[PDB]
Amino acid sequence: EVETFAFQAEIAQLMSLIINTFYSNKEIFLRELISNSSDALDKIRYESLTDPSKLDSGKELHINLIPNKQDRTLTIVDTGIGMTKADLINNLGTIAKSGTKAFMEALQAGADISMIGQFGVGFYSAYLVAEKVTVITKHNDDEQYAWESSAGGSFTVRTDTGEPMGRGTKVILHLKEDQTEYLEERRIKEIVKKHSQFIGYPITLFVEK
Ligand SMILES: Brc1cnc(-n2cccn2)nc1
Repeated sequence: EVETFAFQAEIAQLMSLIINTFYSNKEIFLRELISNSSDALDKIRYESLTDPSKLDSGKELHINLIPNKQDRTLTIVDTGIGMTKADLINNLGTIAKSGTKAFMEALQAGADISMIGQFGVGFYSAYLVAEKVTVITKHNDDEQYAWESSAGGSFTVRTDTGEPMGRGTKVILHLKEDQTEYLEERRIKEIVKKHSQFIGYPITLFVEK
């Protein structure tokens, strides 16, 4: 069963802006997504200090980077707190509404896209390089869900039936045909050693057969 939703008007506008604006420094998407995953890991770690049973769904706190040249996908896997169905449908869009509006005022005030994470909406920078984004997430207090959107004002949420994750978030970037450089090993190594050397968790780059 798949439910389709509409993006709240403001982030429907931000996403079209990101997709349609000619902007060459597209590599900052990896910094933001890794930065988001690091925030997700910080959250589950802080909760475990007052409740070690929260790590029963997995103790390893790390981030994995998985390119796939055949499928033309770059997957980012963290073992952070994960996300609930209310997070994917309402809660985050409500916290982001002010950041989206503020980010768009700043874009006219001279600021460029690279500062998107400063407004707490850096996840949508994925659409700089991805035509479709699929998110598999698992929170301690919810089932496993699958989130997907190809921009255009709508997204879908369904109960995932594939391989269980235990706990964490998996962001699958179905890359644009001209953005395949982000599937190359030395390119990903450069972005991580230029944008995210000071992340407090291991960042493993899965290299291909
Ligand atoms: Br899936 C998914 C959906 N929305 C978001 N955000 C909204 C504002 C900031 N992040 N993150 C992940």
